[PDB]
Amino acid sequence: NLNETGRVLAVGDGIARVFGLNNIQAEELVEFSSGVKGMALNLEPGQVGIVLFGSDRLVKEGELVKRTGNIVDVPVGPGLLGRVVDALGNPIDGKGPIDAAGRSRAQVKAPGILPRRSVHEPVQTGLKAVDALVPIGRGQRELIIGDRQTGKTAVALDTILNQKRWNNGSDESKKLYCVYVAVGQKRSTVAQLVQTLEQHDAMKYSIIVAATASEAAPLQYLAPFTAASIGEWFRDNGKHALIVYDDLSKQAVAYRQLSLLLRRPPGREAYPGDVFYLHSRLLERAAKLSEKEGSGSLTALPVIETQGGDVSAYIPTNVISITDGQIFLEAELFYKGIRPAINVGLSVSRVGSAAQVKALKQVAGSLKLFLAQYREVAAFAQFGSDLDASTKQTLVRGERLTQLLKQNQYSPLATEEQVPLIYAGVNGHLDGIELSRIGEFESSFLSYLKSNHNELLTEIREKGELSKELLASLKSATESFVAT
Amino acid sequence: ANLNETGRVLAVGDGIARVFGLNNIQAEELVEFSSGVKGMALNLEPGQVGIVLFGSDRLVKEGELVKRTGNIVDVPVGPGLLGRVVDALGNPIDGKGPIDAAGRSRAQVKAPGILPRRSVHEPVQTGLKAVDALVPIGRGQRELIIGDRQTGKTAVALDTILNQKRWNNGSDESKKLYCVYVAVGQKRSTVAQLVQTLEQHDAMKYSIIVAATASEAAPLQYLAPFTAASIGEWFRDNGKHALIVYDDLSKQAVAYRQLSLLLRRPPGREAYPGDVFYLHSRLLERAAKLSEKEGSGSLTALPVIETQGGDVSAYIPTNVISITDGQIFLEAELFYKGIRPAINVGLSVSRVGSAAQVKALKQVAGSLKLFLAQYREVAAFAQSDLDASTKQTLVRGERLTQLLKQNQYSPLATEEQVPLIYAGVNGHLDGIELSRIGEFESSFLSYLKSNHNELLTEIREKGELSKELLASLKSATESFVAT
Amino acid sequence: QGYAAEISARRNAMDNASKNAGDMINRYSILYNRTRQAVITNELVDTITGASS
Amino acid sequence: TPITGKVTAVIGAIVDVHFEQSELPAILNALEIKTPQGKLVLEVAQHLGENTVRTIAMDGTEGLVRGEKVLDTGGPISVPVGRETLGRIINVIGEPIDERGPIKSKLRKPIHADPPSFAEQSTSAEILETGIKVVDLLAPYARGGKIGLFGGAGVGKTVFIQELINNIAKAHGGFSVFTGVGERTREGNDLYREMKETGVINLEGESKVALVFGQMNEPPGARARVALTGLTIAEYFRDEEGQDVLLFIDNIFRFTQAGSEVSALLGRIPSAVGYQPTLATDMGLLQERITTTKKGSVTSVQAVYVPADDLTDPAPATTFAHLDATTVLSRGISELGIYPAVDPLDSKSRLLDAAVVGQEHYDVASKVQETLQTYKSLQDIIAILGMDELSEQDKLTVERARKIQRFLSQPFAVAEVFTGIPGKLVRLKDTVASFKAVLEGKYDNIPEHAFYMVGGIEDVVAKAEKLAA
Ligand SMILES: Nc1ncnc2c1ncn2[C@@H]1O[C@H](COP(=O)(O)OP(=O)(O)NP(=O)(O)O)[C@@H](O)[C@H]1O
Ligand SMILES: Nc1ncnc2c1ncn2[C@@H]1O[C@H](COP(=O)(O)OP(=O)(O)NP(=O)(O)O)[C@@H](O)[C@H]1O
Ligand SMILES: Nc1ncnc2c1ncn2[C@@H]1O[C@H](COP(=O)(O)OP(=O)(O)NP(=O)(O)O)[C@@H](O)[C@H]1O
Ligand SMILES: [Mg+2]
Ligand SMILES: [Mg+2]
Ligand SMILES: [Mg+2]
Repeated sequence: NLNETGRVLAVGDGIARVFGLNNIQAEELVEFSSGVKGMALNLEPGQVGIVLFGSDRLVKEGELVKRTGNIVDVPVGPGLLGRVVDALGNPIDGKGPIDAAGRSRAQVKAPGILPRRSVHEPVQTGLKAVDALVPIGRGQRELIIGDRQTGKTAVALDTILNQKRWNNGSDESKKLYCVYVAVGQKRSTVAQLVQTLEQHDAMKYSIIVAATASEAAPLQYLAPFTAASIGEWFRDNGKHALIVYDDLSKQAVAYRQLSLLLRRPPGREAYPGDVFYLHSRLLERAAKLSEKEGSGSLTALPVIETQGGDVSAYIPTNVISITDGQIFLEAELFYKGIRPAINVGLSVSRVGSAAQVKALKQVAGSLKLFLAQYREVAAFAQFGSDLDASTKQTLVRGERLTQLLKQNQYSPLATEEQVPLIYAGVNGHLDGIELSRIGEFESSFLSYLKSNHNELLTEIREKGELSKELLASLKSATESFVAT
Repeated sequence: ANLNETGRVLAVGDGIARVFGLNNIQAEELVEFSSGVKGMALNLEPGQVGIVLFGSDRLVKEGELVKRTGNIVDVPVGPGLLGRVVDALGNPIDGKGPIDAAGRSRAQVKAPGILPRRSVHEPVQTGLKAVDALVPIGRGQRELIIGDRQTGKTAVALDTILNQKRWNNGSDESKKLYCVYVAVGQKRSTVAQLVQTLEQHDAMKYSIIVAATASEAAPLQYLAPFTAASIGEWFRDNGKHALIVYDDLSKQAVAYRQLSLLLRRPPGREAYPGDVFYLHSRLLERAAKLSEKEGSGSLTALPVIETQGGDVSAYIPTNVISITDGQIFLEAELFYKGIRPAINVGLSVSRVGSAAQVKALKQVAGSLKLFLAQYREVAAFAQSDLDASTKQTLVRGERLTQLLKQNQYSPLATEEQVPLIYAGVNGHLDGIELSRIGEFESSFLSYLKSNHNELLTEIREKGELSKELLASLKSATESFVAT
Repeated sequence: QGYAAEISARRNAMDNASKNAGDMINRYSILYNRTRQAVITNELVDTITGASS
Repeated sequence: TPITGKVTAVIGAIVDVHFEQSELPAILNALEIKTPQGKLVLEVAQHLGENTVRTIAMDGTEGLVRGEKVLDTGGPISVPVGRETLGRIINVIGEPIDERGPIKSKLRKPIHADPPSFAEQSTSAEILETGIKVVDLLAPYARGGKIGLFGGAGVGKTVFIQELINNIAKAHGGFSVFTGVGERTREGNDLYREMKETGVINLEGESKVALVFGQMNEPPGARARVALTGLTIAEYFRDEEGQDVLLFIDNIFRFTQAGSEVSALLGRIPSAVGYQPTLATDMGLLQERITTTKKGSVTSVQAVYVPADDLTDPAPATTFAHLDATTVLSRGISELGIYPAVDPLDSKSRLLDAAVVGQEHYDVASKVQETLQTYKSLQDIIAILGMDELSEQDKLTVERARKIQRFLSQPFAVAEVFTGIPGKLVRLKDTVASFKAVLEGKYDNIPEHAFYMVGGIEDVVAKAEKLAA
């Protein structure tokens, strides 16, 4: 009876060719006699190609292989909140069992053409540049892309942190549950991150799913998909979850390893022919669901690594064509003092001003285009050229608006804090202030409004819009502060 | 029909014979085919052995007999090879008859480990003004000669082998430096003409030529340097000192990639196989200076690499740069200008030489190295001001530049070098016309040879300068200038 | 006179600009050719790897 | 009463061995072959089926015959651990290669071990002062952290690593392990002598450092493993003796390179640029072991060869994520004579954070980088059109950047033979105050060359006043 069990014919590099198993489903889980788990990907006539989820030091030719009867799944539910698990959802933080409300498979269809509603609800990142220039919606998929060491994680992380403002309220639909996926990162690095999440009282609404550098390639491959299903519980049950795939560059590399060792004839740069589908089906699972489905949402921030600013590389090109917009980080900007190092020219959020707070939309009238006019203007300055009333006036303001968008790490701002500063920037009120003093203008203008004009902020945090009365009230409150 | 000492060819093609049998064969064992051509057992499998041919594929046919040797690829070594020219397998090709060998080392031999070695302290005096003052070579060292094509790479190796005429004539054994020239992928005509020069200068009597020329089976080119290494090693292993020149490794690595591709090894960077670094590293590791306990023998290697359009960033160049203890880089820009040796100062370094360079040169070339790496810098920034202070340094720079031009086949003894450097660094040439510096040299030599011969004698014997002797050259120079 | 002085400076300025601009062109062309050759090799490797199976 | 099999295939470093009956040796197990020299040790890499295993050999396979007798050792390659390794030089297979006889250790642990788990991680942020300006100011190293020195050929990795051994190992108090991977046998020798002559190793007293060598003269099997040997020794000290281990490796690139020489022979379809498909997972299994756990800490310095000066090459590219600080040495800089050839803009640390180094240090570091970046942004305009085409603002930022750049150079003690100047070690606070002052435009009236190859600010003034006369 070689139907439910088989025998290892050959074993190496985390791959096992197994005789028998004549009833096994494709993509079904298997236990080896030695303990180590694995996944059947190749149902060939003579044998079965199986990729292992552990070390192959303990598999031996002839060793028995048992079916599970199960396509790879994971534990899901609110029980995961505040925990750290592996690709298969085994708890790795050493805090005991996972409290599971059920089990989703690893590979799920995306919600189709029908069960959706257009994105319209802000994910507030607390990042002045993102929220103003590339605002992100519930159900949206925004790509964070850049070379190593450019602040890619730092952009996802400030966002996760910033959800503190609603996650401590009783209101559910306002809450945003965070799922962060470490793929190919070293363990000490993931440790250091949860150590931050704890310190900002942010772990309690986060789930960490991590398959790190040392782990078997199929674990790294699988981790984003399982993390997805974990996020989908929230989406499926009328809540909101944000998921961060950090990073898909590394996931594809793993997927290539599987394929090459399984001896699936490779494609471009040795990747599988369907390496685009790998990601495309994953990121299609992030969505805003329809009313008939309880309006829940999953929002994806996948991270991608480039080499030497080559956005034109193979896997970068794929994912850019998958997502709904990109945040582009540049080392050249990082070192000019611009942090987050966001390239405004290249950065977009296709959802646009449909998922941006109306107040912030109002104050950021033409700000993204304005900055384009600024960098066009500052291009002609290099020519050692003296300018006129129109060209000096704009060069001056853009240089200040740039500086205004600089932001420290782990320090996300509230919209009621953001709206004023932008208003002060775009409406001329900063144009005659020394550039080295724009940082000090921030916390001083904030301090000033918190005491004296605290009715102004409450009106913004609760009405989310700007009536002509608020605009006049703000106009005066700023002019007032300009002369201290 | 013995199938243990003997096999039948199954198939032959792409430089590989596939043979059935040879059951008792060793890995890397040499074989002999019906036709007389030889081969190496490279890979042994069930049912067949893959053999790399040391000749044309023509010479092997399916069905033919193949004979064991019971010999891992090896060569005749010893002192009887001095004055001979052999091929990669050690076959005599100068037409001078059977090679008088003391024995037979393997082609692949492991390099001495951490312990049997000692720091370089003895110099290989090239007789080249530029080299010996700036990038000095120690006995046991590996220094790389590298530059574009037609840039005098060979001339630096050659004038080194020539320069040993001085010591290999005397009795003193420890100071004798036997030479091994390895021609790999070069034209036959060139090598023959080169050997002509080595005889013309008598130098042939202490050197050994190993050649795998341009039209020879790739694996014979891949092998050459290694067997040449074996031969060079006999002197190291027995207490003497040998110099080995690999002209050039670039062509060897090319020969090597050929086999690898024909063998179906995955191509990598520039289509070279993954182990092309190992190819070179195992070789140059055999150049060593041995400890007291092992006779104190030294093998010195001068690999030649050919860059393309001066790009030192290429895969193979950086590989060999990362194996050697420095490189003398020869700039095509200087070579065309007339500045020969065309040493680029900034890009050249010896990593171990200083502690082995004769102390006499060391003193008179006070910061000469760091200086010429900076005159060259201020020179390009000169072409905004006719400045005063930097203007005199530029004249110093140009006089030292013109002073380091040297003819081919004209190597000088250390005692001739020291005063020449003294006259430049200490500014005795700054009053002289640019176009007269070459004439100054041999006239300044004439003067030292027929008057102040007593200073010249001293330098040779000491290897130093005393405070007394320093003030002696001071006077000698200044008198000459005004006449 | 200032005019005359400027035209003769602008000339000498452009003369070195052209000299450096032209010297850079040589180093970049050299880089180009490496990168061209490298693109042919790497595409050829993918195609050879693909056929290998 | 053991288990034997016969050699069925030899291809370079790969030996296929067949076993007669019911028990095949586990993957990673060491096997042995009698030679008239000693033993050739093989490691089981995979199971081919039909009772054959494929092994990587640990030494040259010259002379091996089909059908030769192979003996299972019943375990992986083992190495001497514990205090008994200090002052000895060790093989990849845990043999003494210093002619000082047996390394009589009490235990002999396997070189393959699972990396420390997630809960066993111990995250911290203490600055490891190096006394080297660029690092201390711009990319400070972390205690118990991992540190990579990236470099092309002959740009200064090893000298950098020798400087840190010289600067840090001497007075550390904990043990060190130096692993030579695929580098010059000569350099090994050179270092051995240094350890004796500085007293880190005493042949007849106490020793502070263990030595493990697998240089570029050994076969790929030896080079592919030698880092695990050095690593296993370091892990004992960290885990069992609770020590703060210093683990220097030069050069870690060579571990990956070696892996790729056998990869094809193990019958894997090659990945991008000819490398093994297992590149990153092989790197993880080694790299994730070199870590600080709860039981003890491991500060590590690792050289990283960058092939064909290409930083995007899979090998070095993959390594970056594994390091807490990277210092990237750049050929371009080295050819300007600026040593150490650190790229002050492409080197990075975790600890350049206003909380760890304090606001002032951070601020100086930022303004320095800004200034260096402006200059870089202009290199091309400066190159073609020269200094005269710049706005007087930039003219100033460039002139200052050019000083800072030189000020980032430092005579290393170990590089004395190439500078001609005695080495300088500069202290962090003295570094921070010095650059802060150059930023504050208090030294602009001073020539550039005064900033080149000196220590802290007091030597700049010194060189300036000397170069007046
Ligand atoms: N807004 C900011 N201001 C100042 N520093 C920052 C900011 N954001 C991030 N950084 C720092 O920049 C460095 C790199 O940011 P990080 O978020 O690690 O980018 P990354 O893309 O994850 N790098 P890697 O993961 O190695 O590819 C870290 O030292 C951060 O602390
Ligand atoms: N110091 C010198 N002065 C003048 N001519 C020289 C000098 N040295 C070498 N040459 C000549 O310049 C030519 C090229 O130099 P050569 O020594 O062949 O360098 P190479 O780099 O080996 N060239 P190739 O082997 O063809 O790539 C030869 O004809 C030499 O004889
Ligand atoms: N701190 C320094 N100061 C001055 N020169 C240096 C310094 N470090 C390295 N160099 C120069 O660079 C040469 C080689 O440096 P080295 O430390 O061997 O770099 P490497 O990258 O380890 N060598 P390789 O293994 O060939 O890549 C030395 O011989 C010096 O000429
Ligand atoms: Mg990151
Ligand atoms: Mg030549
Ligand atoms: Mg080195």
